[PDB]
Amino acid sequence: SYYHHHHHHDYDIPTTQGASMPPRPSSGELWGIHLMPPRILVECLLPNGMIVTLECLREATLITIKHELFKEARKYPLHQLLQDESSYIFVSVTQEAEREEFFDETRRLCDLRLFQPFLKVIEPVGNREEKILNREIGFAIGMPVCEFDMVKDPEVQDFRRNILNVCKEAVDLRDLNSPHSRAMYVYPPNVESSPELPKHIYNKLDKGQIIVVIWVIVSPNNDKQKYTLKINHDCVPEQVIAEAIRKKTRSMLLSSEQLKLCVLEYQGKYILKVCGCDEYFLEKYPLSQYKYIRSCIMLGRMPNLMLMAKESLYSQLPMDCFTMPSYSTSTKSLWVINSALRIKILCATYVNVNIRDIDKIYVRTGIYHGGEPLCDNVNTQRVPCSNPRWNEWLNYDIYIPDLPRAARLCLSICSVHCPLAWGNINLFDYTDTLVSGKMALNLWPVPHGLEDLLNPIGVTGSNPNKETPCLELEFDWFSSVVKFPDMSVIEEHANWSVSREAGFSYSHAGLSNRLARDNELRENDKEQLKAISTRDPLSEITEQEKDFLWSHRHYCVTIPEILPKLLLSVKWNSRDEVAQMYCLVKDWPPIKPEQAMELLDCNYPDPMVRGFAVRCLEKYLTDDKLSQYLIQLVQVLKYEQYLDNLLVRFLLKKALTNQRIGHFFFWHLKSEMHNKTVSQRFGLLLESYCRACGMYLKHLNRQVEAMEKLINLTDILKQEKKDETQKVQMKFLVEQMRRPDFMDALQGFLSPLNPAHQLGNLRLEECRIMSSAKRPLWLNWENPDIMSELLFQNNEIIFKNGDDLRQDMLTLQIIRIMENIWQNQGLDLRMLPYGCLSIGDCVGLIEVVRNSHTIMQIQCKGGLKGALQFNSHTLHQWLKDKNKGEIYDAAIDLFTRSCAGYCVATFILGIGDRHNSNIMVKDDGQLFHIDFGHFLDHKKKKFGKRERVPFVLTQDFLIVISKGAQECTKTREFERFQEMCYKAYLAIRQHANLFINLFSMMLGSGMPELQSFDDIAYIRKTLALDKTEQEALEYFMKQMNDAHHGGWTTK
Amino acid sequence: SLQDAEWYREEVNEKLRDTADGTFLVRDTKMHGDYTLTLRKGGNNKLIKIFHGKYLTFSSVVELINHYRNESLAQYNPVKLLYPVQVVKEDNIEAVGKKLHEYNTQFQEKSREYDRLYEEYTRTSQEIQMKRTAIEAFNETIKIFEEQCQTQERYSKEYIEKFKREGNEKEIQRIMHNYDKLKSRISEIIDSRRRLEEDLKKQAAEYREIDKRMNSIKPDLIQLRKTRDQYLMWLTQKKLNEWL
Ligand SMILES: COc1ccccc1C(=O)O
Repeated sequence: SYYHHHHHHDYDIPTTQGASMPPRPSSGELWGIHLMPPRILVECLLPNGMIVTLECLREATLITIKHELFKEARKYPLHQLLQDESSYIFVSVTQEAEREEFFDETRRLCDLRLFQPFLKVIEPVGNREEKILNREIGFAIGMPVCEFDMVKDPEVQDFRRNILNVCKEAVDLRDLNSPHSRAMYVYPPNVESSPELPKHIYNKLDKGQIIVVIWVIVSPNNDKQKYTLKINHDCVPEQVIAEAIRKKTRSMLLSSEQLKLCVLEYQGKYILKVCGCDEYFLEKYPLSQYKYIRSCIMLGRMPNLMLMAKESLYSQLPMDCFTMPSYSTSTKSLWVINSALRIKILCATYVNVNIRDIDKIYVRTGIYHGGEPLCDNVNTQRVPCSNPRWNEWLNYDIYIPDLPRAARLCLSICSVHCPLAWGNINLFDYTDTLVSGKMALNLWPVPHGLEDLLNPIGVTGSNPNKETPCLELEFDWFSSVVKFPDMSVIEEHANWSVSREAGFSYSHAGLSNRLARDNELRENDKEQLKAISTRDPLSEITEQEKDFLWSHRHYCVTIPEILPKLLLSVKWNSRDEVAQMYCLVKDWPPIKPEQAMELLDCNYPDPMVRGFAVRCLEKYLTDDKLSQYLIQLVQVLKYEQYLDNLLVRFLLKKALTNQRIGHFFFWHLKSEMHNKTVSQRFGLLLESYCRACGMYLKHLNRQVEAMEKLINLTDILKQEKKDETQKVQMKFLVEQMRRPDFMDALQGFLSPLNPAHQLGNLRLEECRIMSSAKRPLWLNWENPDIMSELLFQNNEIIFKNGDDLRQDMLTLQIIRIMENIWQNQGLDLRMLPYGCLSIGDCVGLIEVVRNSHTIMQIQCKGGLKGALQFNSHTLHQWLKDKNKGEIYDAAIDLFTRSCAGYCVATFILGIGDRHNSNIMVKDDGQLFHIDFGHFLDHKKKKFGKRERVPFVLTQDFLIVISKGAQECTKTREFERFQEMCYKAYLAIRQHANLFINLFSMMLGSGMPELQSFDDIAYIRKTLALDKTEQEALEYFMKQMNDAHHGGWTTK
Repeated sequence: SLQDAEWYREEVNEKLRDTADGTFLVRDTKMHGDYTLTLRKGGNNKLIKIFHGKYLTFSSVVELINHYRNESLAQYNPVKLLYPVQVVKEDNIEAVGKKLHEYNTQFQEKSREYDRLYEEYTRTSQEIQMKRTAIEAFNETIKIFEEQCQTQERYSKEYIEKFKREGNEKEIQRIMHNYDKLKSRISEIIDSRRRLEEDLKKQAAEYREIDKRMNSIKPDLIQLRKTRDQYLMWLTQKKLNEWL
């Protein structure tokens, strides 16, 4: 009567992942087995053709193995046909399938990635041993470099040889005024872009003065000595270095004059370290500008620097030693060709479709430029399904000269209306050459939240996966290799079309893009242009406004910021128009980077436009602001038409100039190396970076080697050792971590979250598997700095095989920006954008925040013994218990400041709904969210105008906001909080363009939450950009009011 | 009539999503324009401003559009307004609302099926290539062992013919043992590769089969979705979220 006695006949409980952990798999130490047996048999192939099979330990070095092999081969035949062992080097096939010579004989048998447990012995062929340490580069990259040498494609090979231009130029800048310039590469100053101090920071400073602490070391080393100065915030490291040496060497035996002389000799032998990490203060900036200082001031902390001798620094920095790699007709202008474009389709081959279900199938086509220059067309619905073939010439209504440089054919096979496969080709090659002949294109499947027929934004070029729908085709061939015009030629045709327009006459019906106004335009026009200028990138422009812009294209040079709008008004199918645009863009006023990144998204594919945008960055974008937005600039590379371009040459160079950038530039590229839409491109790029970054390669190699071990470790825990007790697992973990290969590979290296921190010697006592079913590891390390004690003695970060970090990675980045926006406008909401870093396919790292707890923990600790009901006040009680005295008042301010910001950030981004097990409170009272989930409202694809409030302030929070009141909604404490939320919400609304653009640039990545621009459009409604800002506030008040049911209706 | 009008920003683009070439509708800052003709053309929406007595001589919003339903837009500026765009006709309110719950449970089941199969598909893609790489690695492994049984014969059968009486079968038998191991190992290796290739085909067959059913699910996933949206469109002419 429950179920109307209805049987579900099919349902079987004999094993039916619903009943965590979704990616997998990735084989480890030997083919098909995660961890090789602790003792194993290895077949040693000798020069004399004998196969002696040694039992070796898993962890044994090739020195050890060889040393014993040349004992045990004596007992075999033909011993006198072998040279001394030192005349030999091991070699074998790896899991990457490449015969790898084993030079570093200190390596262990497990760490070789070996496929079959066997080792051939040879004398080292190719005498040039050092350059066969591309092994280092191929390890760093995780594909062998020889996999490139045997790629046919000229572009690839052209990229590798030409990109060295950029490498050589960087390495030049490095050893310019060495060693200082070297030290500057490695240890660049970590500084804000602004020297101006926010008003709230200055007020903490005792009218512009900090108390600092310089520490020094004398003999033998051990004893250190404080020298607590009280200097001006805006004085430089040199000045501070002197004031320490002064106080150090004042004396009852030295006159005042005798000090001055002993200071000068001493002063410039020293530089300022930060105690506890490898940050330095290497150039003239206001101390307050260095990030460490400004954080110390915010946290009520007294800076702890160390005087370090320049020679003990330049002791550590080894030479970069850059070496060049072993890889060291006339034509017909497009505009001559007088025919419309036609493209011959031929045969798809491998199309997998149910002929029962699906009627008939065709090929849709179109030309594109982000948006399309003509009518989209198909072919007829022929040889449907049962072996599909159409031998048609499709005819496109555009003349071949009116093709823009950046034009690309998009195509797709469809059903009857539903897309099967897709793939897009560049209509010109990287050498400017109009494509002509026969082309083999293997296709890509449509992704998850993609309903549309065709996929223009998707990546250009063929799938490299063979066994996929290979839809071949043919391009019209005009007896000659047709090329795109020179600039000289386009300038001429621009200047012609210019003067041609001057003689056009009186009326024009659809003058529309002809002015008729002359040099004198009306005042209402010049107002409607700055009106447009300001509108965000997603407020699509009307055809009126487009032609309106396109007419007054020349007055648009007065309002540079209009350019992104202007460009989307050009008709790219009229080379008359396009040529003229190429001449405005030639000498357009450069603009702010925040605006100029719009121009490297998918909707601005032209080379000249994208050049201008890089020219902007080259001028304005600082190394600080670069690493703020590096995620987005690396992502934006996918929309570049060809391997070799200006954006790549910019970033590669920045990477090779500043090693903090370099570090993250490696990891973000390496992050995406699994994804074959980029594996070639990024591989090639990563090769270049690695070949030129000098000694950081060797550092990166340790980091990589450490992550690989951890990946394997968790791969084992999440298979086979599932369905075992945490008890049993943790035995297995520690057992494993103790083995020498792990001890080697996991102990001395740099945090990938921040290579400033060193990691040495893991404390295995505090290392453990967290409770989650994804089996995240909680790892702990000794801070091996000389001054560990002054910063943290223990360094600890969580490694999580199983979850795709890159949504987290981005939201935290967005938060980080909202903070800096807010703070550098003078208003102190304190967000905690904790560190996150994806290093692979659902693999990454999360910074631990010591002394912080999920609200749920608070309430489980503070709740009464007789499990009845948890108290609203326990949060407050737990908080009071921490902060007592004048301290109490300040903790509430902080909770209220953070809680205010997170309220607004959360709402605007639409992040996953908040509740007790994903909100966190720190001992000092700051609140901050974690585990954000899907950002722009991605449960909305089910049903969805939900304009959600995800941070819904329960009683708990409200109590705490209004000290400890009853009916909290009515205190001035809360009035304050509300106004924080209102002045926060607006301040972001003023930078809405940026946030749109940042989200726009991330469409590249295959994040499901960012498939196309209307995903991004959630952020419009929630910031309320179609309204006036007075309305927007009222929208936000309303929106906030209904989630809490009362509180929000005064101003 | 002007308020009803049949056809009369983000959700405009969603109503435009996946309609054919020609489809349209009319939209409403007042200090900007008045109305807006959104018109879909080949996978790109095209926005046209409406300036308001005259909306120049056309005396209404309904006036100007009926004129361009028959005709192209080319003569005003260098396609027509062809497409001005069931539910079991249930004049029920409550019973159209349970269908909304049920089509949503059909849809949301259907999406799981499509979401599951995409993992199966992609894991299968990877696992296949892992095999292909492994086959190359096998083949390479094999070649080094083939090269070995070659390598021995040369230096082996130099030390058969020099001397012969010295050692003789105490020499050559223990040389011939080594060789017998060498080739029957290659025997195993080659079989290990074969045995991988067969699995590749069975994998690749299932690879095709996943896609085959993915593609069959897709078109009905759209119509299930499309009928659901028209159902929830019919109702709306805060109560919804429990069904959904
Ligand atoms: C040409 O139309 C667009 C321009 C920018 C972003 C999206 C679109 C669209 O296809 O609707």
